[PDB]
Amino acid sequence: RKRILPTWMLA
Amino acid sequence: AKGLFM
Amino acid sequence: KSAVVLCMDVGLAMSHSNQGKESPFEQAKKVMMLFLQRQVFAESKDEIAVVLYGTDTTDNALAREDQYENISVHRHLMLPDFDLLEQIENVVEPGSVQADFLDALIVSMDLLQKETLGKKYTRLHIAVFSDLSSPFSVDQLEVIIANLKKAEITLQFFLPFSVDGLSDQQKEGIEMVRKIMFSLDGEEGLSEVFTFRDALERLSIF
Repeated sequence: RKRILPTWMLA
Repeated sequence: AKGLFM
Repeated sequence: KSAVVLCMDVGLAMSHSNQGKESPFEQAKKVMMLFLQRQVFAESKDEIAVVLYGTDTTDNALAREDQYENISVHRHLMLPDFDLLEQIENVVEPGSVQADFLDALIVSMDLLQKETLGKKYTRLHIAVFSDLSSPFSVDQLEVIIANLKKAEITLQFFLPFSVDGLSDQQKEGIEMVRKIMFSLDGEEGLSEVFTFRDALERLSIF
């Protein structure tokens, strides 16, 4: 299943 | 020791 | 001061008993209760948060359509109090569903990252209580681990069994947990997976 992480976890 | 036992 | 998030599984299966044994929901509760009151009566400066996954209600910041469902924030990051003890002791009840524990882990990581800005904390920790009998998606797992390392968030798991009558999903959860913990600290990381019985014993000495 697709998951959308918070933006801060993508820095 | 660490965590809850900290 | 340290920040600790108690990530408790409150899924349907947590209420299942075997041979008259205490349900893991009760076992996890006893561990959480013993830890909390130990922090309260000790005047500890550590702030505690409580996240629940498996609740019939969804109440978290990241909740969206098919995203972080059945995950509820019971207590935000702050000092533990007698109200929290009453809540954990008699208010928190098990749910009828099974939530993704990795979604719960993310919520706990987001709760710390958002509610720890500026404030100086010596340690960030997340303690997970679960029987691992809930399905979960592994999407972007490597990102979750990297953020745990980048954010210096240690991790602990507390289970109703040792790593050895388990269900298929439970066996799948074991491997995922061991995979996560080994990537974080190797052998020392594997030793951070305890049983409710063992943890209760350690929390009764000084």
